[PDB]
Amino acid sequence: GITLGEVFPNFEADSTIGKLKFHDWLGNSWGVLFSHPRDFTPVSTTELGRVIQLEGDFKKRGVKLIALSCDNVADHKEWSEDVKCLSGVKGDMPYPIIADETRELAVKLGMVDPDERTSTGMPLTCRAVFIIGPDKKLKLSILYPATTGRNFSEILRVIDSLQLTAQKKVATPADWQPGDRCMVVPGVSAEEAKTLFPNMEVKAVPSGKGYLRYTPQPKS
Amino acid sequence: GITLGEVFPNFEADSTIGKLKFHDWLGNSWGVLFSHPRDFTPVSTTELGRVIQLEGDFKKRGVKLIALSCDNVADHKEWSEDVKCLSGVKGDMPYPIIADETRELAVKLGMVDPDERTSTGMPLTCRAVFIIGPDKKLKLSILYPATTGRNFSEILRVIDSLQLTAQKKVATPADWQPGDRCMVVPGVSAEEAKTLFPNMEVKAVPSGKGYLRYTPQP
Repeated sequence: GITLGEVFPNFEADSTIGKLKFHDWLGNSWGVLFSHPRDFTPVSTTELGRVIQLEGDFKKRGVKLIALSCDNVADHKEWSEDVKCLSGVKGDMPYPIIADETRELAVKLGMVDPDERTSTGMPLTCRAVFIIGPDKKLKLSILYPATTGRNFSEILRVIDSLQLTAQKKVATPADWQPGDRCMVVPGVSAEEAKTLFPNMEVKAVPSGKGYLRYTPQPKS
Repeated sequence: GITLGEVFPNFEADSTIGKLKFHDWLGNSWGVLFSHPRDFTPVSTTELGRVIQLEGDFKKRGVKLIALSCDNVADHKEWSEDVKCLSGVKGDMPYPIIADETRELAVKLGMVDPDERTSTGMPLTCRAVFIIGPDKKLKLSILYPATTGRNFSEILRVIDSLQLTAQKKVATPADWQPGDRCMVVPGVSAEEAKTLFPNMEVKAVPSGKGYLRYTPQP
């Protein structure tokens, strides 16, 4: 498995765009690696089709996308035509799909599905998502099972939070949406906040402590 | 770390309700164990306050809630009054808070924060969520960092998916909400589907295969 802040493995894999080396492919960019259990299955088709629908939202944010299952590249290419169809978007696939036929990555990344195996007994991946920073470190992960399709709007929401809080001394509260007020992080002194967050609100709480500090979302 | 379908550790820990052994505390119930980096911090307050606001939503689904940080129980109790205040909901805390001061749970569960440490240099937890079935197995997890508050509506959404898909031969598509059409799992034969899913629709795809099969939610 991979924990937050670890350097993502600089793996070599085959894909729909040929062989790649992950750190080279990603470069100095934010990235999202996401897996699915099997090509030619229904939820998986809805998910990759949704990602096509959202490709511009990821592109606007400088976020490179890459898919993964344990199927082979020929199956990815054929199935990709079904994905395009369901997406309702015409044009070439906007992201590569990695072929993890040896299950090396499924195991390394702690992403084996609990229930779904091939008829021949081979493991398969779950519906994992890994958000990787330009420093190649894991910033956020989810592990959803085969039964449960993902919410890619939540993935966009957390990307917005991660990119903002990388740059500014804020953290995003429960259910934050871009443009909503943020919290000033505990490490910022009152003296520093005078300049940095001149409209900051310190909300009084029963403990009498001074940590509950809101500010408008900074420009970033 | 813990992978999906692993039996969750039957840990012994202190908490705001006293000593607990996790499997015994959970019993024959769905559960949601969720962590936060530190008591008396703002995002964390908003999150734990939001879970109080949602406690009725979790209860109606038969889901027990339990929180966790590496702080002590005295701090948990004191800070809980701030959480209650923020929540706008009067009354006793509706879930316990575990004290993981040894960091054994932080490390075992793969939930150490990448950035936040104590001033004394010690690890802290991130904003993890673990959804555990009645069989004590891990069904779904998320690992969010300290910087990024969670969406507990999404947690409710996936509970609904997990609970439905445990009982019926369906899987929930991208962005599914309760009431939306589901997908018939590949394993179900056309013949079985005549009975089980009489209003199933098969959508034609370029590959010509028959797997894109929708059904109203059972």
